[PDB]
Amino acid sequence: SLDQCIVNACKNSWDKSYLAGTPNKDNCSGFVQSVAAELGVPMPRGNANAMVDGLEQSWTKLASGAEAAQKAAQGFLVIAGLKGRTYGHVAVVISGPLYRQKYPMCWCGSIAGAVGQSQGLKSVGQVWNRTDRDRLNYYVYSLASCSLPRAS
Repeated sequence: SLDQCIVNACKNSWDKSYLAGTPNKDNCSGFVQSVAAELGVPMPRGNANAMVDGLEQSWTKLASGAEAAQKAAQGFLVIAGLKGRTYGHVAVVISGPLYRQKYPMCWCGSIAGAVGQSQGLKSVGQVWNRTDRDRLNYYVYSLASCSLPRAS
């Protein structure tokens, strides 16, 4: 349950517009920027390719989709990302069962529409094409953004 703050940030960010006039549900990078902003996590600016460039330079990379879900379950912000020839994609990994015992659940927006959108119910292995889903990078932030359970 330690990823609840991240899930809450995803829910809140879904209907926000990080770039004015562009719903985050239709903008993968904007969606992640709004989630990170609520959590107080500094992020690289720009589109998905630019965000992945920045994370590659500064964040720890996890070994697997399984490890990504595990870190999310400990309250860490974990971003799945992959650069593209014309457009990349980024998503927030959350705790939950692994699709095909490999691919974690995620939240993400996308200009592509429904295929690239997930409100926690699609895995990264269904959002990304079969030829991409084993090529994903999983970046984890250096501290856990989520908090202690309620004291009372």
